[PDB]
Amino acid sequence: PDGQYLLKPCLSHRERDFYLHIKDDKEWTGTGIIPKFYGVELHEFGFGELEFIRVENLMYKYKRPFVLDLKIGTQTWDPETASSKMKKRLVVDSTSTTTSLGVRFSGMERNIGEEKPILYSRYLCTHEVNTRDSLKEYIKLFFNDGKKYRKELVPYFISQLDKMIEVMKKREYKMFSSSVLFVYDSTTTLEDKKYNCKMIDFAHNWILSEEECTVEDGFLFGLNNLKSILEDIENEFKSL
Ligand SMILES: Nc1ncnc2c1ncn2[C@@H]1O[C@H](COP(=O)(O)OP(=O)(O)OP(=O)(O)O)[C@@H](O)[C@H]1O
Ligand SMILES: [Mg+2]
Ligand SMILES: [Mg+2]
Repeated sequence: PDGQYLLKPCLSHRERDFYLHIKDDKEWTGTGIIPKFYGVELHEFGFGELEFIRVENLMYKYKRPFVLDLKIGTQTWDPETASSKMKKRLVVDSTSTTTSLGVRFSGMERNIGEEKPILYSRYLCTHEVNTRDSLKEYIKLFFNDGKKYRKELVPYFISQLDKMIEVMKKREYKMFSSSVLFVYDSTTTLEDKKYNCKMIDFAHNWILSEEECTVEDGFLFGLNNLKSILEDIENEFKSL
C-alpha cells in the first residue's frame, strides 16, 4: 500500500463517469478535495481488457499512517441497491449516526510504534460509536498519535470540509456510500504536509444533469455536522 498510485477496477460505470465528468472542472480538480485523477486505463484481464481508474495514493511515503474513514450521508442505499442488502442497510443506517447526523464512523487505523497497527473495526459504528459524543471521541483518538493530540492539524481538516461544503451546495451530484478519508503521517511536520482529507469512493454517484435520483443523500447535512464536530474538537483542545 506504499506506491504512487491506486489502480482501481471499474466494476460499474458510475465512479468512472463521475471522474470523467468533473475532469476539467477546476472546482473539483483544483481545490484538493478529491484524489488526483490520472485517467481511465485498460489493462489485460481474462480474455480481454478490464477498465481501471488511476488515482493518487494519499498515503504515499507515509511512515506511520493514521487512517479514519467517515461515511457521509443520511442513508447508504440508493435506487440501485439490491433488495437482499436492504434490511441490513436500513438497520445500520438507523442504529448508527447516519440517519441522525449524516456521518458515521467507518473504520480507523493508528500506528503508535507498538509493533502492530491498532485496528478499529467499522462495525463499532452501531455499538461504541453510535452517538455524536462517541463519534467526537473517536475522531479525537484519531488525532492522538500515541504521545499527544495533534491539535495543530485540525484547522487543515476543517478547511478541507469548508471547500467540500462549498462545491456540494451546488447540488449537481448525489453521492451514496461515499466517504471523507482522514489520513496523516505521525512523523510529519506542518511543512512536510503529509496529511490529507478527501472525498473518495464514488461508485454510487448520480450525475443530476444526465439522470434522475429521487431519494436524497443528505451529503451536505453530513458535511456540516462533521465540520461542527471538528470545531467542537478545536475548542476542546484549547485546554491542552
Ligand atoms: N486515493 C486513496 N489513496 C489511499 N488510500 C485510499 C484512497 N482511496 C481509498 N483509499 C483507502 O483504501 C481502501 C479504499 O477503498 P475504496 O474506497 O477503494 O473501497 P471499495 O473498494 O469501494 O469498498 P467499500 O465500498 O466496501 O468501502 C479504503 O479502506 C480507503 O481507506
Ligand atoms: Mg467506501
Ligand atoms: Mg465502494
